[PDB]
Amino acid sequence: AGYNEVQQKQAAATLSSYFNNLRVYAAQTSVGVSNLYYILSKRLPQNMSADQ
Amino acid sequence: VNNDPAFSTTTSTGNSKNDFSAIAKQQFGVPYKSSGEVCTEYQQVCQTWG
Repeated sequence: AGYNEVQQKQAAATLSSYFNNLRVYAAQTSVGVSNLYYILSKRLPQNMSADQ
Repeated sequence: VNNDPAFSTTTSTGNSKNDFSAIAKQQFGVPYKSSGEVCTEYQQVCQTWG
Protein backbone atom coordinates (compact mmCIF):
# COMPACT_ATOMS: atom_id res chain seq x y z
CA ALA A 1 0.00 0.00 0.00
CA GLY A 2 2.89 2.37 -0.72
CA TYR A 3 5.31 2.10 2.20
CA ASN A 4 9.00 1.36 2.66
CA GLU A 5 11.10 -0.04 5.50
CA VAL A 6 13.30 3.04 5.92
CA GLN A 7 10.79 5.78 6.66
CA GLN A 8 8.50 3.34 8.47
CA LYS A 9 11.24 2.39 10.93
CA GLN A 10 12.34 6.03 11.26
CA ALA A 11 8.80 7.16 12.10
CA ALA A 12 8.40 4.28 14.55
CA ALA A 13 11.68 5.29 16.19
CA THR A 14 10.52 8.91 16.52
CA LEU A 15 7.17 7.91 18.03
CA SER A 16 8.80 5.51 20.48
CA SER A 17 11.27 8.28 21.31
CA TYR A 18 8.50 10.65 22.33
CA PHE A 19 6.64 7.94 24.24
CA ASN A 20 9.72 6.78 26.14
CA ASN A 21 10.72 10.34 27.02
CA LEU A 22 7.17 10.93 28.26
CA ARG A 23 7.21 7.76 30.38
CA VAL A 24 10.63 8.55 31.86
CA TYR A 25 9.52 12.09 32.70
CA ALA A 26 6.28 10.76 34.20
CA ALA A 27 8.12 8.33 36.48
CA GLN A 28 10.74 10.86 37.56
CA THR A 29 8.05 13.46 38.29
CA SER A 30 5.99 10.84 40.13
CA VAL A 31 8.96 10.34 42.45
CA GLY A 32 8.67 13.90 43.75
CA VAL A 33 4.88 13.91 43.60
CA SER A 34 4.77 10.74 45.71
CA ASN A 35 7.17 12.43 48.12
CA LEU A 36 4.77 15.36 48.42
CA TYR A 37 1.71 13.17 48.84
CA TYR A 38 3.52 11.18 51.54
CA ILE A 39 4.52 14.34 53.41
CA LEU A 40 0.93 15.59 53.27
CA SER A 41 -0.75 12.26 53.99
CA LYS A 42 1.22 11.93 57.23
CA ARG A 43 -1.20 14.61 58.49
CA LEU A 44 -4.55 13.30 57.28
CA PRO A 45 -7.29 11.88 59.53
CA GLN A 46 -7.46 8.11 59.87
CA ASN A 47 -10.36 6.34 61.56
CA MET A 48 -8.98 3.84 64.07
CA SER A 49 -11.85 2.17 65.92
CA ALA A 50 -13.79 -0.44 63.95
CA ASP A 51 -17.05 1.10 65.23
CA GLN A 52 -18.18 4.33 63.59
CA VAL B 1 4.98 6.68 -18.11
CA ASN B 2 4.75 2.94 -17.46
CA ASN B 3 8.54 2.82 -17.85
CA ASP B 4 9.03 5.15 -14.87
CA PRO B 5 9.87 3.24 -11.65
CA ALA B 6 8.51 6.18 -9.66
CA PHE B 7 5.17 5.53 -11.40
CA SER B 8 5.33 1.75 -10.91
CA THR B 9 1.86 0.52 -9.97
CA THR B 10 3.28 -2.47 -8.08
CA THR B 11 5.67 -2.42 -5.15
CA SER B 12 9.37 -1.79 -5.81
CA THR B 13 10.42 -5.26 -4.67
CA GLY B 14 11.80 -6.44 -8.02
CA ASN B 15 15.21 -5.72 -9.55
CA SER B 16 16.65 -2.46 -8.22
CA LYS B 17 19.87 -3.05 -10.22
CA ASN B 18 18.74 -3.78 -13.79
CA ASP B 19 16.95 -0.42 -13.95
CA PHE B 20 18.59 2.02 -16.36
CA SER B 21 18.20 4.97 -13.99
CA ALA B 22 15.94 6.38 -11.28
CA ILE B 23 13.58 7.68 -13.99
CA ALA B 24 13.33 4.67 -16.35
CA LYS B 25 14.04 0.96 -15.98
CA GLN B 26 14.75 0.68 -19.73
CA GLN B 27 16.53 3.40 -21.68
CA PHE B 28 14.84 5.04 -24.65
CA GLY B 29 18.06 4.82 -26.67
CA VAL B 30 20.27 7.22 -28.59
CA PRO B 31 20.40 7.69 -32.39
CA TYR B 32 23.30 5.88 -34.05
CA LYS B 33 25.10 6.37 -37.33
CA SER B 34 24.85 3.73 -40.03
CA SER B 35 27.90 2.07 -38.48
CA GLY B 36 26.69 0.85 -35.07
CA GLU B 37 28.46 3.74 -33.31
CA VAL B 38 27.19 6.60 -31.18
CA CYS B 39 25.81 9.56 -33.15
CA THR B 40 26.73 12.43 -30.84
CA GLU B 41 26.45 14.97 -33.68
CA TYR B 42 24.15 15.63 -36.63
CA GLN B 43 26.76 16.31 -39.34
CA GLN B 44 27.87 12.78 -38.65
CA VAL B 45 24.64 11.46 -40.14
CA CYS B 46 22.43 9.36 -37.88
CA GLN B 47 20.26 6.67 -39.46
CA THR B 48 19.81 3.88 -36.89
CA TRP B 49 18.93 3.89 -33.19
CA GLY B 50 21.04 1.88 -30.76
